[PDB]
Amino acid sequence: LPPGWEKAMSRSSGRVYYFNHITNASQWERPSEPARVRCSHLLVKHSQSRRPSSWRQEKITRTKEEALELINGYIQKIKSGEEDFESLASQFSDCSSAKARGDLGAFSRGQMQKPFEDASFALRTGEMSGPVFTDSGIHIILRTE
Repeated sequence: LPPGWEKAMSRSSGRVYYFNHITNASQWERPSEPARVRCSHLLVKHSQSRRPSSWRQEKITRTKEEALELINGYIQKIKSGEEDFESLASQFSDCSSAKARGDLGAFSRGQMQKPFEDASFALRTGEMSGPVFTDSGIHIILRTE
C-alpha cells in the first residue's frame, strides 16, 4: 500500500478496510506531493481548546469527548449524503471561516498547525479526513484543490 495507509479488519463484519493514520480517513476500497493545497474545515472546539470561544458560543464548555462525538456525528451525516460538508461547516464550525462554508483558501507547508497540515497534504483532491486533533480543537478537513 501507499505511505500513510494500512490494511485493517472491521470489528463488526470482519471485512477488510483501509485506514490512514495521517488523515484518520477510513474506507472499504484499496486506495490507489503537491506544493500547495486548498482545504475547507469544520472545527469543533472544547474546554481545552487554546481559545475556548467562537462566534457560536462565547464560553465553550463541552468536553473534548463531547466534541469528538459531535465530529463523528457530522462525519456520519456527510458520508451518508444526508448533509453536505459545506452546510454543516456553515452552521456548526467554531471558526469564522464557517461564513465561507469552512474554506481556508490555499496554503503551503509551513503555515498551518502541523497535524492539520499533514492531514491536508495527505488527502487526495476531494477527499475528507477523519477527526484531526490540534490545539484549536477537533477538525474535519476537506481538500478541495
